Amino acid sequence: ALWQFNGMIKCKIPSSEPLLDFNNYGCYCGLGGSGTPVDDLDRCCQTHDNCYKQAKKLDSCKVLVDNPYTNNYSYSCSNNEITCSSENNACEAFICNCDRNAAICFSKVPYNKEHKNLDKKNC
Ligand SMILES: [Ca+2]
Repeated sequence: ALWQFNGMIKCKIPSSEPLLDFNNYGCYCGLGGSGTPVDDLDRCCQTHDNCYKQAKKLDSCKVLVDNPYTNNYSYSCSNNEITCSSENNACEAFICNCDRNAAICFSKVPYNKEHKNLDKKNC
């Protein structure tokens, strides 16, 4: 869910306030996501969005009637490293990995402030 994802970003980028810094960036970071990503950070978000669509196709998630946005997987942060819990079931594990990969991606790419709060007409 959102509370764990925001926690993961903070684990990798301890200087960030993710809800302020990563929401509404580019074409993908934020509600929706369409068009060509404007930069590598936006591609991180595009991959993440595609990860959630994929999770929705997993038999495990469908039979659990899961929502990736509300998924209650467990994770831990120590020394700025994220671990997804071994106790997670197949679907929760898939969502945790989507979130983990994105948080790492975010931490490895430049941030172009000119792409924050883009007009969607550029997407
Ligand atoms: Ca999105």
